Amino acid sequence: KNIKIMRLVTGEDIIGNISESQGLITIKKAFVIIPMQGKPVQLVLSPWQPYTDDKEIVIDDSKVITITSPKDDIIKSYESHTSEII
Amino acid sequence: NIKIMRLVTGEDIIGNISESQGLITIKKAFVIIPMVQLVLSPWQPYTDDKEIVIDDSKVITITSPKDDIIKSYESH
Amino acid sequence: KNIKIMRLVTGEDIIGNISESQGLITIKKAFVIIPMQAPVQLVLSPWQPYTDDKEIVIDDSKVITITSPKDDIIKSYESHTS
Amino acid sequence: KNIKIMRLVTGEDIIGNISESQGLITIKKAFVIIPMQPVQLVLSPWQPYTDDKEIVIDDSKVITITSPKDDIIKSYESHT
Amino acid sequence: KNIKIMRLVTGEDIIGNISESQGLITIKKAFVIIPMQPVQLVLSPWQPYTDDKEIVIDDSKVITITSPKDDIIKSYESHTS
Repeated sequence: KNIKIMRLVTGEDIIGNISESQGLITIKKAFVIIPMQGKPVQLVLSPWQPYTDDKEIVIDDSKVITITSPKDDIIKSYESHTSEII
Repeated sequence: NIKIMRLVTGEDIIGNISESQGLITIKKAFVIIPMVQLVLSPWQPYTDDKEIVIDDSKVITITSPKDDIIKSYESH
Repeated sequence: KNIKIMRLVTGEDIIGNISESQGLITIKKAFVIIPMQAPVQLVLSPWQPYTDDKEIVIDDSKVITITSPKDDIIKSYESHTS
Repeated sequence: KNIKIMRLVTGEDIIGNISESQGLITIKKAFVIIPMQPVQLVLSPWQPYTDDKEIVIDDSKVITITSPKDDIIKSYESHT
Repeated sequence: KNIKIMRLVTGEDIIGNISESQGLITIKKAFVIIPMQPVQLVLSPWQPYTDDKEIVIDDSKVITITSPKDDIIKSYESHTS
């Protein structure tokens, strides 16, 4: 698994299993990181493209501002959001 | 070929798509407004044009819709 | 005289006399289409109010769609530039 | 000296002394035009976080470059 | 130390240690400048969801790169240790 966080050009933060072939990024199990509360901030993962059943999503790398590896806290929740556990 | 395009402007559009050259031609295009009930409304209400062309650089993702979305789109 | 509607990348809808030479669009008598309600009515207002320029040039990369307007919209546009 | 108004791709309207060398625009004395509600325009410094005299933007980040109405040049001139 | 302020294409203003190799900008210790309310500024970490020390952005996503006023560097420096 290559789990990374993409800041999109639309402003959102996406988290998923990423592979970069050609000039395209293929994303599996993609979630948007929605923060919220002036008290502590709880991060919420929700499915990025709720209007589709597609397993893989392709975006051109031009539509991504940064690709970044998540804090351990965030990978654990992502993992428990997508798979079966220890 | 009914697909859902997330535009660079943030919107989600649904329509009959064909990709020739580096352009996408869209027939019968609707914007998906959520509020959950999803509502389809005509994308470009200011025009009678049957086909609309966008450069693919202005689309973030092209994705195939869930069955209930297709049914509603069809019924429109 | 070619009147079309351009959806800009900034979100706005512009209407004007359009000519496409090189990879640039030249626009004459350009108006923004502002809609509103409280029957949804459309209002045309000058696109670039800070200038007297008769022609404005935009790279076509900043336009999402170029589309021919409904008859009602042309009539109002025609009446607005008179 | 060449005072023009640039609509940026971020939405803003900037006014400044513009020179176009290479595919880059260099701006001196740059102000953002903020309107508010007979509409009143206010010029405020574009980049308040810097003392730089010249600022460079790639022309792909500019939607239009346009010459200002006389009333706007006068105010700009008096702002400097 | 090359501390600069980048206005991104998404609207934000970032401050950090910048190096430009290839057509990419590498940023170390990056903070967003949030203003509020006298002009009043807060520096907060730009990418809070990551531990990465370096962040790479294509220069096409940056509108302007600009050197900060002295008081902004001093805060940035005191915010970085």
